[PDB]
Amino acid sequence: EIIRGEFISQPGGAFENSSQIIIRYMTTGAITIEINSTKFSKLRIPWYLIFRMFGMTGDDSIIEQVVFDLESNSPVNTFMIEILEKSIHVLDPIFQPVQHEPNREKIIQFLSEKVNAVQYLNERQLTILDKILLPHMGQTADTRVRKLRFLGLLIHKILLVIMNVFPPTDRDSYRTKRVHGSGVSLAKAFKAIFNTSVIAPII
Amino acid sequence: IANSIELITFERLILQWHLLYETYSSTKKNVMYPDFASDVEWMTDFLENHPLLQPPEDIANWCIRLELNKTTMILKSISLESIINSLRAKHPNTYIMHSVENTASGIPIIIRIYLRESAFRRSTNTRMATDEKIAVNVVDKLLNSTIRGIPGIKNANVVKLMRHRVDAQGKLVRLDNIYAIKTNGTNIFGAMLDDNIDPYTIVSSSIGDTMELYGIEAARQKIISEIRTVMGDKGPNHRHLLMYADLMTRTGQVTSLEKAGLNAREPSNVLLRMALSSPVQVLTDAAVDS
Amino acid sequence: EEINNRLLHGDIMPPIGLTTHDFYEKLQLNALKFPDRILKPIMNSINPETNGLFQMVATGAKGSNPNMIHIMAGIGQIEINTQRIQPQFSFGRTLVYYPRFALEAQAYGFICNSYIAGLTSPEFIFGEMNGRFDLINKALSTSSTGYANRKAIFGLQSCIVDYYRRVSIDTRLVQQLYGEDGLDARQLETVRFETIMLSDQELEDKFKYTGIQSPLFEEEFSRLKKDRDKYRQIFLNVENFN
Amino acid sequence: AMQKLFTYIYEFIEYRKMVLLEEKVPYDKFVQMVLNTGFFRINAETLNHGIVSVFIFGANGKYVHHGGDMRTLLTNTLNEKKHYEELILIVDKPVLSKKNILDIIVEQRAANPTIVINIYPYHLFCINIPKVSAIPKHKLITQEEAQEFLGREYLQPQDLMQISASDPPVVWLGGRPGDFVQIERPSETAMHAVVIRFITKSKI
Amino acid sequence: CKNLPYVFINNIQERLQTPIPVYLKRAAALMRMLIRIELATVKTLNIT
Amino acid sequence: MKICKACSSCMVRTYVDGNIIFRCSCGESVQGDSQNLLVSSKVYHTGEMEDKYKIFIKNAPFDPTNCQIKKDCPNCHLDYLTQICIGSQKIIILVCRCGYMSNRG
Amino acid sequence: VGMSKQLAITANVCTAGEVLSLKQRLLSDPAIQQLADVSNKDIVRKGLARVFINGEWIGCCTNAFELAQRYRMFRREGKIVHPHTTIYWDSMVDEVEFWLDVGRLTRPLLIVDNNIEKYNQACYKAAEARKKGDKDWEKHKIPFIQNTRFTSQMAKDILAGTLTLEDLVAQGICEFITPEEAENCLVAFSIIELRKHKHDVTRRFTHVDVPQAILGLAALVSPYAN
Ligand SMILES: [Zn+2]
Ligand SMILES: [Zn+2]
Repeated sequence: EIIRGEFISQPGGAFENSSQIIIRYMTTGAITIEINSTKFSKLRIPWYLIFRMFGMTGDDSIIEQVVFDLESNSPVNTFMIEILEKSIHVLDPIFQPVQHEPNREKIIQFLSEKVNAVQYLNERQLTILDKILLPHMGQTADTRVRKLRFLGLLIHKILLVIMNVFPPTDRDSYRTKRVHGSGVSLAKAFKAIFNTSVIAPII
Repeated sequence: IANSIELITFERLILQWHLLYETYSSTKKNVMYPDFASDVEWMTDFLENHPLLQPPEDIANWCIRLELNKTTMILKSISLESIINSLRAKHPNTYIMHSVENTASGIPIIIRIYLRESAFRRSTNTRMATDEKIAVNVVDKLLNSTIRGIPGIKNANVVKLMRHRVDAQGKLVRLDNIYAIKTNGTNIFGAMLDDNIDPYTIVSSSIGDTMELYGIEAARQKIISEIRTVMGDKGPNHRHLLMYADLMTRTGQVTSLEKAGLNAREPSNVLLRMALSSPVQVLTDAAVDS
Repeated sequence: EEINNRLLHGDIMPPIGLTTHDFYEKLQLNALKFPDRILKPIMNSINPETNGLFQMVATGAKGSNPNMIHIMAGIGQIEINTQRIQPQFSFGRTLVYYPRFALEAQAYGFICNSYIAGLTSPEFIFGEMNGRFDLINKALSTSSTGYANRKAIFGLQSCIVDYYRRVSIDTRLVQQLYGEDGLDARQLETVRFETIMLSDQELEDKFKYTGIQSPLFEEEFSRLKKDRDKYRQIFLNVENFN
Repeated sequence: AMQKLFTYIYEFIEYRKMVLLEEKVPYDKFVQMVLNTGFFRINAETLNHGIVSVFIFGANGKYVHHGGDMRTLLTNTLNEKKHYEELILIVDKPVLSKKNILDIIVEQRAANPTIVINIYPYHLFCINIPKVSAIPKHKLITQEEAQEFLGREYLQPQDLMQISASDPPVVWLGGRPGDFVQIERPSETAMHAVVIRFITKSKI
Repeated sequence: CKNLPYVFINNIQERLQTPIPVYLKRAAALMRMLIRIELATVKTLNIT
Repeated sequence: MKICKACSSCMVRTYVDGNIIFRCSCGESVQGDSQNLLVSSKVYHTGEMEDKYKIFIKNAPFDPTNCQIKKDCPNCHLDYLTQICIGSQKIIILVCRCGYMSNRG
Repeated sequence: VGMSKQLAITANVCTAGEVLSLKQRLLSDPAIQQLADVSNKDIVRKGLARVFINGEWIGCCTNAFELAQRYRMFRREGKIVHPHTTIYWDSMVDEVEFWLDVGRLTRPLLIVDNNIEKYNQACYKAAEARKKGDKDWEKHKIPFIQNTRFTSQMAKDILAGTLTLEDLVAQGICEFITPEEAENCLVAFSIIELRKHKHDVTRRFTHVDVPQAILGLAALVSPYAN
């Protein structure tokens, strides 16, 4: 790997569940997003697939979301495109058959296996993804464009770090840390046992 | 001498290089990239000034354009003639255009290398790799080419040394005016092959290089010296360093103080090696080996 | 501040190999150093005959000169990894108490106070940074040493002296003679060889006995000369591969 | 590399006490031979009237890259009527890594067990190895002296410290496996020091 | 000085004057030189 | 780079010996003009101060945490001018909230 | 091992705020444009600044610094913004964050206020007189002043128990600063430093702190620790 951009998204208060959306950058030039949740837990889904799943067909717009522009001649803007263009042609080992499928439905189907009956499969997996991807933005599934724009923001920040525009996030700094009391710690084990004690009589 | 010794790769002198995928020839008047279309002025001139050298017509339609840093060339005291001679001698596979002759500041020094079919045709051997990708291998090879200096020496700084020497009177006198070069990498062979350096006194901090070039005894002395250096001011007695070196050079080859090293010095000692680490693997190998 | 003005006007010209930032940092670090005359006011105030702290330091019983200088005169520049306090609070800041791009030495770890005088808050923070660095280094050093200690012990375990005074591993020689001298490490004392550095004429004047005109004394002096030459040749060679 | 080897290869012959059987040629002619033929050959006779042949292979040569070319060269040379004693083949260090050339070397040795065939890199002869400061004074001792030393110490040859036959100082001395080399080390604890090592098989 | 290397052997071999190994001679060389320096005829002129 | 008008998608850069040509998964391949000859350009320059700090320079006079100097603004005639030492080159760029940026454009 | 870390004397962990209300106010009020209205090209072309609340990019605004200052003034007022909200403005990138999370360390700090607006206005007038023939431009120039509103009388009241921190924050004397918002603050390490630079316009302080605040009780037990 080159670097890893990790973003744990939690909606509402600390007692809601969290989604650890990782954004890696492979040495070969591939950009993969790992949901690292209940579903797609170990699936390194290339970013452009994630963009098309939600309904982003045009590749030019897909690049735009990351770069927020497609005509400015900023050296930062330019270099970003070459990094991103090579990403499209990475030929990933997994998702290769689905790698260049214009049909939105086909892209969704391939994941379902890796996890109008097709509409149900799409209506299932896409809603699942909406619930799993960036919950803090919302889960109505009508804000998908906003989720994609924020994803592009993340790609832009990570790529800027690649180019050395900015330094990597400082771990020790307390600006990005938080101190949780007993309630947060208790709620953790409570979810496991309380559900466990509730599932046991379900059988 | 130190300036001469230091490795000067070609990439150090480039300001910006480009890959254009173009062919140069008076036939068909092949178009060029608009920014570099202005090169036509000295493109044809080079042939007029150097008629003996002309395009072999083996052009692979892959070309390199390289602007040179005049400031670096002046600083390093290297002339374009040496650069082109080294590039051509070490890369017969391509045709080199000296292009811009040395000028006053304002006229950039430019170089245009055209790749011949010889290198590209070889692609079929290993794989059907596209000629585009074998081209970037070639540009990297050109960038890494050594214009001057001993390979493997990043830096070289003159250092004041203190050394004794018996004078004519027969008195051992310490001399503090002696100067010497302290490099940043290790190449004993290169330093040996390069005059202006006393080949018989080359000293390296590398144990492997010393072993390879000089022998096991030199490697032993090098181990002693390096451990003593690592010890610092509060170092142990010398006999302990001697113990370390003698054990590590017992078999005629430098052996480690690790599982691999022990297995080479005391292979039959199954129990000792079991105690060190990996008891189950050692026991299995001992049992199968009997 | 003079160096700071030089930087402000752009008069800082780094030498080859150093960037302007590194050259400026080195120049400021050299500028901020006690003149070694700081000891004069300390010694003027204290009475060597009846000052307990000074007597403890000077006899070597405990303490050092930098200790006295810090206690009485001033702590001076804090140096971590032989460098000032690198900006880490923010992009340009070193602490919340200083502007983003501050030229003052106080912002990069210079303490103008003394322990007896009482440090201010930022000086205290810098001192604690230095202390935590030292403690961390000690702990990591010990932790790293232990593992290599065990590996070396098992590597060298089987080297035992034998009845020939050699060192061997189950009859397989590791040394023809322990330490090449066959001596215990705790039965040695440093001694000086006079003839090593003497000149030819000095050696003849000092050691050639001329009381009796006999060849035996010439032979003895020749033996001394041979030994001197052997010592020089061997240990001059040690210089040439060190 | 080539210029240094030419001047020092003959010193290696001189150190081994051999005598050259051909007249020395100028450096320009020597190099010229390397490009056209791919190798330069020097023949010397030992004290016992054995014949030692040295082959210096320049880079970008057919012999280095093709095993068949080496096979014909070695076979034809060995079939000669000279009373060969050793065949020294000096090559570029990358050549040593190549497996095919080495396979040519090993098979040839089997065909002629009596003859010794060795292959060395350039750097072994690009310097007067005995005169290096960091290399102690190696020396070969007769089997009788080594036997006396072992008998006085109740030792076996397998008990001594081992030194490879490819060791540059040993290569210059000419010792073969099963022989003993006496090394006069400089020691800091004690001024002098002497050890005896057992020459083992040369690597490669 | 000649018999010094025998310290690595018993006193029996010293009496019989049997051959001394070269490595033992080397081991004793340094102390031999020091003894020569510190017991030079000039130095020990008053010793009985 | 190039997006085929049939479908917005990256056009793989596969040159034909006679002249440059571009292709997509959908086809519609289009030749390459003179400007597309350049495939790989690299420039050896230290830092990206042109825009690496562009936004920072804009906001610097409005950031209270920034150092300041007693020099004067040529436009506003204020007694103080914000200072910043940006980059390993140690470039000192005095700035005012008015937009006046000394030592630079 | 000593991996444990002790909180400072004034350090106080913070409770989760009411993000819904602040988000409603932010999106409803002007100077903020919803993501629907703006476009990814639009922000770059117009140099718009993104606005984050609890890490959620709600929208964008024309000027980051102006909005951040306005909302900090609102917080000091206590009218619209809870005193514990973290208003962080990034200058390296045009961003305006609003964290109401749980687990943010917070410490009270005394606010340093000055009269720069008057200083600047008189500065313009003095320069104009320079162009004129008045030759008394200096009379228009006035000295800079930065001074906290803490008063010796109020300090006595605190010891008497009449005045509490909540009342200090109620007035504009004090406000809580988290390590995030600390990056936007220049703090005088002690009242001595604030007075030393009372009239210095080169160094304007945002807050002043009591130097004892950088130690916990365990460390504060030792006397003359410095
Ligand atoms: Zn297409
Ligand atoms: Zn202005």
